[PDB]
Amino acid sequence: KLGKNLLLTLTVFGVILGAVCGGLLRLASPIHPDVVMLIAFPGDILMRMLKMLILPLIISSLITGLSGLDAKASGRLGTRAMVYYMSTTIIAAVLGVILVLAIHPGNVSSLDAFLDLIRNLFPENLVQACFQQIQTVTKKKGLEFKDGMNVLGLIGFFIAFGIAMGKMGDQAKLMVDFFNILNEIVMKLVIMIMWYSPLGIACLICGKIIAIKDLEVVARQLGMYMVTVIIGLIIHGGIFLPLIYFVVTRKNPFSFFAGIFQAWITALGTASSAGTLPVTFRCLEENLGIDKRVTRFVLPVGATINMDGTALYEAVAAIFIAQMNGVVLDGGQIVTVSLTATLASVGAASIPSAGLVTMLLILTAVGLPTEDISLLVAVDWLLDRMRTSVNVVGDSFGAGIVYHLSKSELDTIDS
Amino acid sequence: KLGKNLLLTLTVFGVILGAVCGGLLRLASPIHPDVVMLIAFPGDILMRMLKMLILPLIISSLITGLSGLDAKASGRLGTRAMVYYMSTTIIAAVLGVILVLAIHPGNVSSLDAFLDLIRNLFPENLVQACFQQIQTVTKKKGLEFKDGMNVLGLIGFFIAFGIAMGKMGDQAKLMVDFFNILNEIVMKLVIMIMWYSPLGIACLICGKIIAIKDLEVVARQLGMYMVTVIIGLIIHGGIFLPLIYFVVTRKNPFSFFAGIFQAWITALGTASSAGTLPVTFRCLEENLGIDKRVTRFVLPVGATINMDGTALYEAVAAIFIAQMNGVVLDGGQIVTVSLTATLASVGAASIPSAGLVTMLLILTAVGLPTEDISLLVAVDWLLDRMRTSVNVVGDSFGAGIVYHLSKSELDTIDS
Amino acid sequence: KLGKNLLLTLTVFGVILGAVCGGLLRLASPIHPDVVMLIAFPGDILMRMLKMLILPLIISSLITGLSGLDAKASGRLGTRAMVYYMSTTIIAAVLGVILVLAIHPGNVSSLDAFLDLIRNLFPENLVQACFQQIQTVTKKKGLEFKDGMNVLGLIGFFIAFGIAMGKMGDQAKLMVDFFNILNEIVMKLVIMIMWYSPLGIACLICGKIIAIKDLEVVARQLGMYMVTVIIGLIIHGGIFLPLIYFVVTRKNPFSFFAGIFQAWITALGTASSAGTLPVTFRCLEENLGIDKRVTRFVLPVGATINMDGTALYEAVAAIFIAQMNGVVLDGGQIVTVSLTATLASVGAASIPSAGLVTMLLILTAVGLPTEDISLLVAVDWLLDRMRTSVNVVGDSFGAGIVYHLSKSELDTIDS
Ligand SMILES: CCCCCCCCCCCCCCCCCC(=O)OC[C@H](COP(=O)(O)O)OC(=O)CCCCCCCCCCCCCCCCC
Ligand SMILES: CCCCCCCCCCCCCCCCCC(=O)OC[C@H](COP(=O)(O)O)OC(=O)CCCCCCCCCCCCCCCCC
Ligand SMILES: CCCCCCCCCCCCCCCCCC(=O)OC[C@H](COP(=O)(O)O)OC(=O)CCCCCCCCCCCCCCCCC
Ligand SMILES: COc1ccc2[nH]c(=O)c([C@H](c3nnnn3CCc3ccccc3)N3CCN(C4CCCCC4)CC3)cc2c1
Ligand SMILES: COc1ccc2[nH]c(=O)c([C@H](c3nnnn3CCc3ccccc3)N3CCN(C4CCCCC4)CC3)cc2c1
Ligand SMILES: COc1ccc2[nH]c(=O)c([C@H](c3nnnn3CCc3ccccc3)N3CCN(C4CCCCC4)CC3)cc2c1
Ligand SMILES: CC(C)CCC[C@@H](C)[C@H]1CC[C@H]2[C@@H]3CC=C4C[C@@H](O)CC[C@]4(C)[C@H]3CC[C@]12C
Ligand SMILES: CC(C)CCC[C@@H](C)[C@H]1CC[C@H]2[C@@H]3CC=C4C[C@@H](O)CC[C@]4(C)[C@H]3CC[C@]12C
Ligand SMILES: CC(C)CCC[C@@H](C)[C@H]1CC[C@H]2[C@@H]3CC=C4C[C@@H](O)CC[C@]4(C)[C@H]3CC[C@]12C
Repeated sequence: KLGKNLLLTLTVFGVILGAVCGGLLRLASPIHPDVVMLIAFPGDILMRMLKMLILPLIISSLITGLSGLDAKASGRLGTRAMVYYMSTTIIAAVLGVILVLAIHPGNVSSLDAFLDLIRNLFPENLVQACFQQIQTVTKKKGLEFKDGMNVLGLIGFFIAFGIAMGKMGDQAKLMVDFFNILNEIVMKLVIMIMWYSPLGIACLICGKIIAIKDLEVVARQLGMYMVTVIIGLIIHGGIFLPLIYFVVTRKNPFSFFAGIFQAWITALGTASSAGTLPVTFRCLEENLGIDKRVTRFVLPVGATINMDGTALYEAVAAIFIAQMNGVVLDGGQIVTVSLTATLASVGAASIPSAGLVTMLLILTAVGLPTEDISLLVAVDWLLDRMRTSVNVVGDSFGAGIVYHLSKSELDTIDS
Repeated sequence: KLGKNLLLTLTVFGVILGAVCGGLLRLASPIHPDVVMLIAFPGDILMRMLKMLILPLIISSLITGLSGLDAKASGRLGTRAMVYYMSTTIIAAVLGVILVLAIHPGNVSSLDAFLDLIRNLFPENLVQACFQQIQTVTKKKGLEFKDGMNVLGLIGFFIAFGIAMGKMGDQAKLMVDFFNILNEIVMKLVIMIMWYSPLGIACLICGKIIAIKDLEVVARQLGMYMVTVIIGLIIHGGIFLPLIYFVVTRKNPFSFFAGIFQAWITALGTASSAGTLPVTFRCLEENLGIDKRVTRFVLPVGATINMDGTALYEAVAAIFIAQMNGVVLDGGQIVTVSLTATLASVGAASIPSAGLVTMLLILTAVGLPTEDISLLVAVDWLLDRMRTSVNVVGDSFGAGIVYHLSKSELDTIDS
Repeated sequence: KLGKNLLLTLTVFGVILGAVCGGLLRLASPIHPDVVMLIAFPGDILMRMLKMLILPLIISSLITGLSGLDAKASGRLGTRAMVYYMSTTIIAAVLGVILVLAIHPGNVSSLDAFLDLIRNLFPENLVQACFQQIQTVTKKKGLEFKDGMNVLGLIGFFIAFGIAMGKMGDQAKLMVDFFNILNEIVMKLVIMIMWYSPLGIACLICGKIIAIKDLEVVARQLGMYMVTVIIGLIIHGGIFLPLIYFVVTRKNPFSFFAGIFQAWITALGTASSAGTLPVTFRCLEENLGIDKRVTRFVLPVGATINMDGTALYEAVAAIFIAQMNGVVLDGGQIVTVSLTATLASVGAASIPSAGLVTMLLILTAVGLPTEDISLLVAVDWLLDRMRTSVNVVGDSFGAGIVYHLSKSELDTIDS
């Protein structure tokens, strides 16, 4: 383990170097602010270089993922799996938003805000939604343009685009190959910047540690943040999933919880939703007698497009950062956070600590200071390893639920 | 006819429901204006959702239509048909603009305005012409940017694009198939919104009926509007087409008018330029002895890209709406209306009442309030059925004129 | 030569007509300024019509040129030729900028300007870099948006795009053919406007001659400009290339200079880097005994993507025009001029006087008045014919240098 996972070693060296350089330069002096910005400048280069690559990334991944990979699944298993997967993620995101508003760390009318949301959902002109959002000002009222991206309009129009390409069928094969080429090129350009990343994260940690003005209250609210995400994760993966199992299936949930309770240990141990599939296959198809005809369809897709924990942690860590810089949020933006939590949970998957890459979608959707993500990155070496456990549990309970809903269908397709 | 044409029944129910809800709520009270906007809100959603789909619609239809469908017609019949078709539409649009300025319902220098037009025709930067127009302000003068789309610059550049793709030939077959795929996808997404449409048109009729402040003067100017479009249609389809026949052909026009005078009845009866082709083929190739070698080329394309009536009605109903809200127009915009009347007549064709879809190109070109189109939609159940008659007559007279211009060419290609 | 090169004859007639019309109308009267703008208006139409075609031209030429034409050259000859070609052009551009700042014709902090440059190099949102640049204003400081294109961000991102398409290999053949089609279409649309060009250049010469307010001081600084570019060309093609030859090769440079000294005469005579290849092949492969295995790779590509003279003349004629209208330039823009001199030298090649087409990239990168290029176009009939000589010499010295660096490689690939 000395030379393997070279990027992990480099990020550890970067965080350690940035922490000790902060510990030197904070005890150095009251610093001139422009040399502080000059020191934090590689972090700003990393943030601007990564926000460069969410416009072709959304556009390419939405049309590669939707049309071309929904192509003729099982007629009932596909829609049941998709209903469960877009149900539990939305429920987890609403639970995360409710918890981070209730605990409250980090210490126009509402009807016009929700009309503002519905107006921003359907964009007027397309190129005037790649960089400008419509908002409502006072005097009567009028509607003008604030800066910042409009993520909801693009995701709405391109979801309608991908679905309308799926129903054309075999005629459109000069387009899905084009967008697969575009997605592969954009992903290689993301790999380049993620190889550059640790020198950016070191300077950003230094820039957020030197100019922080207090070394205690930030640690207090960070501990409060970790308390919030732990309590949200345990209330979801303890109450909300076995209740959904018990309402529909009318079976005892702990008897299902036994085999996943032995798989859950290595799920915590390896922190990957992709690493635990050879374990959970031997767990699920043997310890509970689940049919082979449904697990090969509902588990490997469930390890990718269904991660409740990376919705909970993401939608809590957005409104934490909003409640650090004083920017209170209204109902025209809480729905944006709770929807792009769903639309940013399904993207970045199958890897340890992928919540610190797909956060940059939400941190530009709601219109927030993007350059404060480093106060997350020091406290995620303990947080991801239990988040992946709920990512595993949310796939296993769906593998139970779809199988109990379609046992009759499997038996009538037998004979 | 009870269940057939389901969208027509739903639009009738929507207009009737919106009219009776206006007749209730106007006699209800002086209404608070924000609940009036809340009631009219689905109409605003329909308008913004339809202005979402004119940027890929123009871009896709211009390059699907030009390069790929001009591919090797007859060498003389094609250019003669195109000269006649882009002649009579421009003449009809100028006649409509002149009539609606003369009757005048709805009760910077000019040289700098025309320089402003020529500057907006050739756009400086392409992405700064999808959402911003260049205008000239006072103090010396200077040139700055007003908001609103620039339709003329995009239509100019993409017409040059489609023509420059037509002259490349067989090399570019990885592009025209791409844009055919894009056009089919955008047309299916238009079909979705036109299925949503009647619930939008009902709420927009309610929002324009409640806040109208007078129930008599608007009906007076609407009757004046119907008078203007009827007088323009009769002066065009009575004088201007037989004069063009009589100058070139030196033949009596009523003898040509006999067979189209019996086809004209079912042309008024069915209100479609596509429904009258099996009638007008039996009329034209038999009652006048027109050659089969030219009618199969000049009639079915003439039923699509040559509709003088949907230029006249369109270019009158734009400057009516401009003269309702007081916005007087100058020569930097009258040319925009009279040119996009031509470039919006050739697009939306072969259907009853297609002038209430392609109006939204002109209503965003000239920079007008788009949300007042519903005062057209109550008075078009009587206006379209005679407009399609002139659409038929404008194809039949061209079928006569091109045949008389190329009778010698047909006889010398015989032997 | 009476009817051949018809565009050259038309440009000569246009320049002569514009000069004599200036010589009449300057001795006519103090002119009203708006009819002066009306006379100069076709030149403004030509400038806006040509700035229309640098956004698809950069995007198409960068991905046609990079991926698809670097495909498996020689493993060492390719990188040695590319190192020499991107070395001498950058050295020539820095020498040109230094000379035009030193002679000085035409009579925020710097650290924040260079941070502004690094911020504009990596663009935040892509569509907000096709028309808007980020700049830093005072009060603390803040960062806002000035108008004007951002050329460096697009060239950076699309260079990374073309390189990341080159490493994918055979999978992406539905993209490079698409962008070859786009490049051919955009080049035909450039051919159309270059056929329109002389009527534009005549009116622009009239508009810059009538409103010039002095007939002597402009000629004095134009003579100073010609002095600057001649002195820069002679110091480069006399000192800097034989020094680079003599440091590495340790051979006498005049013995190499003999055969190119007889080729140099017809290089001055025909003013084309494409016309002198049959001469320089017989010169180089015979008079110096250079191997056939390297000249067929390093000469015909060197006649296209390596022109030091069209970097020197270009990067001097940009900062001349900046120093005519008083607009002094700082270090946030001098790097932009000296980099887009390199990235605009490699594009427009193999033709007499191609520096008056690719100038319009730099004249919109630095944010300058584009409509003053005509004071170049009267004094380039004497300047291009010696510029092409240095274009030839810069290829011949590289053909010597790469051959001496790889003589051992050629001998070990022999046996
Ligand atoms: C640094 C920047 C980071 C930004 C992160 C962006 C990541 C992507 C965010 C966008 C999310 C969507 C991308 C596409 C899905 C992931 C890509 C993928 O590989 O999928 C694998 C997966 C196929 O798996 P594979 O075969 O293993 O590739 O794709 C799917 O089958 C599911 C795709 C779902 C698409 C998202 C749906 C969200 C909206 C839910 C509503 C659905 C329509 C409702 C209609 C109205 C009611 C009738
Ligand atoms: C809700 C939004 C509604 C917006 C409505 C937009 C509808 C399209 C508006 C844009 C109009 C152009 C679209 C393309 C034509 C219609 C599409 C089509 O199906 O065509 C069928 C037709 C082929 O018929 P088919 O074979 O039955 O499909 O296409 C044509 O052959 C004619 C295309 C004409 C294109 C418009 C020309 C207008 C400019 C006239 C000047 C011509 C060049 C002059 C050069 C300078 C002088 C030398
Ligand atoms: C009116 C508007 C005028 C505007 C003028 C724009 C003209 C193009 C300007 C953009 C210049 C780039 C265009 C592409 C090259 C010319 C096109 C062409 O035909 O090439 C022929 C040539 C192939 O020749 P052929 O086979 O005869 O076509 O292409 C090449 O092989 C060289 C292409 C070089 C591309 C430019 C490189 C400049 C950046 C240098 C850094 C390189 C990466 C460093 C990586 C970091 C360090 C590891
Ligand atoms: C769909 O949109 C998104 C959004 C955010 C994203 N974040 C990411 O990390 C990645 C990821 C990556 N990117 N950078 N490094 N890795 C891995 C580390 C590594 C790279 C090279 C050598 C050794 C280790 N790739 C690169 C390669 N992976 C491999 C997949 C199996 C397990 C790890 C290796 C996956 C995909 C994709 C991604 C896609
Ligand atoms: C080129 O750019 C444009 C601009 C404006 C446009 N307006 C439109 O109406 C349409 C039209 C449509 N769209 N929505 N409904 N229809 C028909 C009603 C219907 C639909 C489904 C079931 C029963 C009835 N389509 C849909 C299908 N048509 C069919 C064509 C033969 C006659 C009617 C049916 C034509 C094309 C295209 C169009 C294209
Ligand atoms: C890569 O980006 C760029 C940037 C700036 C550019 N400037 C240009 O001049 C051209 C050039 C052109 N364009 N217009 N005229 N020519 C030639 C004059 C001519 C045309 C027709 C008949 C007789 C003479 N073409 C057109 C055709 N050439 C031919 C090539 C061999 C020598 C001359 C003829 C070259 C390419 C391309 C170009 C590409
Ligand atoms: C928010 C910005 C700074 C991105 C976060 C930067 C760092 C911390 C992120 C970006 C990409 C991530 C890496 C992506 C891939 C792997 C391979 C896996 O086997 C171990 C984790 C590891 C090594 C991740 C560790 C954390 C990581 C290096
Ligand atoms: C003004 C805006 C809202 C667009 C107009 C909305 C409604 C009235 C328009 C849009 C599309 C139109 C329909 C398009 C297609 C058909 C099929 C035809 O056989 C009967 C008419 C009918 C059913 C049209 C009726 C009017 C229509 C429904
Ligand atoms: C600043 C704008 C107007 C560009 C300059 C306009 C004129 C002077 C430019 C544009 C294109 C140029 C031409 C491009 C091609 C050729 C063919 C070559 O065998 C002789 C030179 C000649 C004829 C060039 C002469 C100068 C030229 C005509």
